Amino acid sequence: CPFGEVFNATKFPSVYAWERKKISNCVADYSVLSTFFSTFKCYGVSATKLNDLCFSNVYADSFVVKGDDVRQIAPGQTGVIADYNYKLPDDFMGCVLAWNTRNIDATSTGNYNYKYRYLRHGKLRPFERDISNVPFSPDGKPCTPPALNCYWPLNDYGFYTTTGIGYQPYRVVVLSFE
Amino acid sequence: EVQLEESGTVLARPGASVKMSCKASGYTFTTYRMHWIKQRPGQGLEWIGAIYPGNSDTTYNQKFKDKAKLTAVTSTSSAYMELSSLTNEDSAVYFCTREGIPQLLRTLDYWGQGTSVTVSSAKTTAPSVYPLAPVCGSSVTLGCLVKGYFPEPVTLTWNSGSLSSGVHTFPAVLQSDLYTLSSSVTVTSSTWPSQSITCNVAHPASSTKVDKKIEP
Amino acid sequence: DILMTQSPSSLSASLGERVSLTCRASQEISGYLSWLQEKPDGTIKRLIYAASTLDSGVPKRFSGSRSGSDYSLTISSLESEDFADYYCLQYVSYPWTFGGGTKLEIKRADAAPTVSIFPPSSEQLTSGGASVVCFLNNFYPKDINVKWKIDGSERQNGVLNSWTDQDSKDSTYSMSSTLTLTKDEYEHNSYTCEATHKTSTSPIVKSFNR
Repeated sequence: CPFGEVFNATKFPSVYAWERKKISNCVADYSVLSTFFSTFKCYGVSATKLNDLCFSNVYADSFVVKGDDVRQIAPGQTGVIADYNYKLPDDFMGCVLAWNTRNIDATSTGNYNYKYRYLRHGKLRPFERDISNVPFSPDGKPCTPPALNCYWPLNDYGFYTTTGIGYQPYRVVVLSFE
Repeated sequence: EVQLEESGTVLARPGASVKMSCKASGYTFTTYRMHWIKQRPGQGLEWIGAIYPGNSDTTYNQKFKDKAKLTAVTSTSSAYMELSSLTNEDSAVYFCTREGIPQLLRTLDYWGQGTSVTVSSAKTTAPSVYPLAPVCGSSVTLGCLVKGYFPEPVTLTWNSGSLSSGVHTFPAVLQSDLYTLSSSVTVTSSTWPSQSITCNVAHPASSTKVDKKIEP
Repeated sequence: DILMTQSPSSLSASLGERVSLTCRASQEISGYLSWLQEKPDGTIKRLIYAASTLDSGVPKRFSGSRSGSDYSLTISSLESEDFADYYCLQYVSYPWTFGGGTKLEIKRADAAPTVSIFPPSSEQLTSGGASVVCFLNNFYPKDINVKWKIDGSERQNGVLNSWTDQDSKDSTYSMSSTLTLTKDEYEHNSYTCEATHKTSTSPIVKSFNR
């Protein structure tokens, strides 16, 4: 049952464009999850009683967010990420894993590959995904830049090797059960 | 309870290497960045670098790029810093502290008690003790010079402690690898030389105990 | 590198007095400013973090405020163990940068040094060395300047000076100055110790002959 293809993946997508991988028909040690992770918190189920249950489905979600933005990957959370990029339900049942990846994702001149949505009419519904990138108008009308009141909904996290821990790259993997 | 216990005082010779430690407890060692601050005697604070035990990633102050090395052992929750090519300017006090999430509030919150590194090519050296009598006012000052010793510390008392007020025992100063210390004592000119004023020096390391009576 | 300008470098006050330290950052640090206290014994405790948030267990006397690139540590009414060293530092990015620091001492009325000079002892002479020691005791403020003169002329090298911490009784300062020469060099005839302090317009002169 493959997992190293998710956790030890060479690259990761941006939150707003978060990717999912379907896992079923197999089993694995939830012991494999270590000093490797900085954040490992389970919801709806018990972090200790895992190897004791059957799951008709398991879903792994990959992406990158800044350190301070990790705490937004949990139920009942508010923020740009939870609101506009990747949302968990209040009844969420699964585990959130995270870890610091400055050594591979930050750069001395700056890595801007990772991005997040910061503007959107209405928050995302649990497990929704929006990769639109269409000019934003607080009014609600369609505008074409360089019009005034017209803005780009996407921003690049800027991962430099000098930024403090709060603004450092963390890779995240969210595990959904069934 | 969160706390950072650093290794004890260290004596080291020029051009050698020394490795100190900062052990963390009461929190997840692998989640925080362990920072190191250097403070030379009587000067300011300064940033050396920091290590991330989770994956041993590091960041270094350019200035101390070739002077320090940060390693970490997660099994014992201990961070290590190794200083090399030891010179005079490395003699200072070194502190460890943490940086965590949220950055805004989980950093600088706890500190190590500081480690003292002193660099000297000297080995244990017995101090020379000389008495200081006046030349040729109701008060008279008498002195006692403790010169050329190593290492710290030394205890200095007058008349076995009997006389304590009106005394000034100056901080030892390291110069040419050896320490020197002076101490003054002021009394009423009517009491001296009527009453034996003696200087009591003791230097544990060299198992020395010199009693020098001040004579005119 | 973000430069942190901390002022004043030194401040004198009295119990119950209100004081304020200032740190100006050369770049935006978004309230990532912390003030630290360093007691004599070398221990360091965090006081204010996040620019104005008081740390746990720290007295209400302490507070911080942000204004432009100017941040400031304020103490409503000073107390005994408040008299120590204070540093601010930005922790938004690497490398962390500190302020010059502030040394907060106890104020008192000015006072003159009690200079005493001392020839080398015969013990030391025997051993090929000759140090002339000069004490300058119980004075205020700390700021002094010492000069050595042999046979009338000034000497530069071979001087060793030590200053004590503020006496916890009369709040004064004392210092020691030692001139060390070779037995032969000592065997000149007139040795002088000049002391310049704020408490006097013309220097205090103490000397002797062999």
